[PDB]
Parts: sequence; C-alpha cells; structure tokens
Amino acid sequence: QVQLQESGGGSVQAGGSLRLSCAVSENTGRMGWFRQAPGKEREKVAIITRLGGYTSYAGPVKGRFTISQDNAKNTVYLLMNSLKPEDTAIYYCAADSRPIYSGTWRYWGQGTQVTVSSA
Ligand SMILES: [Cl-]
Ligand SMILES: [Cl-]
Ligand SMILES: [Cl-]
Ligand SMILES: [Mg+2]
Repeated sequence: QVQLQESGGGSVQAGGSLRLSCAVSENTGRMGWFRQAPGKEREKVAIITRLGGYTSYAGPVKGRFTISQDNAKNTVYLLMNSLKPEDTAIYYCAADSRPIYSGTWRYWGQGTQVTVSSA
C-alpha cells in the first residue's frame, strides 16, 4: 500500500497564500491535489507525473496555484497564491500508478481544511 499525508492547512485572509505539502510513502507514477467544498463534488485542483514534465490544473486556479514535486523526498506541494473565499474546502492529496488521465485514484490522504475569509 501507499500512504499519504497532507500538511499546511488552515485559515487565511483573502488575497493571502498557503503552501500545502503531501508526503507520499513510496514512489508512485502520478500525484494530485483535490478539493471538496461543502456539499460538493470533490474536484481536481492540480495533477503531476512523477517522471514527465506533465501538470494539469483546474481552470479556476490556473495561474494562481502551482503544483510541484520534490522527488528525493517523495513530496508534492501545492503553492496557493491570491486566495479567494471560493477556495475554501477540504484539500486532499492522492497518488497511484494508474494512467495519468484516469478518473479514479487508488490511494488518498486524510484531507486538511483550508478556509479563506474576507475579514
Ligand atoms: Cl498572495
Ligand atoms: Cl496503482
Ligand atoms: Cl475516495
Ligand atoms: Mg476546468
């Protein structure tokens, strides 16, 4: 099995930044970040291959968030800039060695809450 562990969640002022990280227990072919707003379908945020140069982003975070990886540490990061209230959600990482475009991901982290507020 593969285990995953997210870190770096919390609450921040709108317009601020966060950086989520995800420890993956062993080498996998792909890794991704997902988010699930209240009552809503879980959605792709950003995905990455371990070896290629491939990344893909959800439209609404394109150009604000960046996915990156540290291969030596088996860690995947989600740098989140210019945060908006609509970025509020539980953020999860996932990984496996299924083909890059596959809709189902075999191994999931625990999630962490992200709350963005204007106040
Ligand atoms: Cl920022
Ligand atoms: Cl797999
Ligand atoms: Cl699941
Ligand atoms: Mg999209």
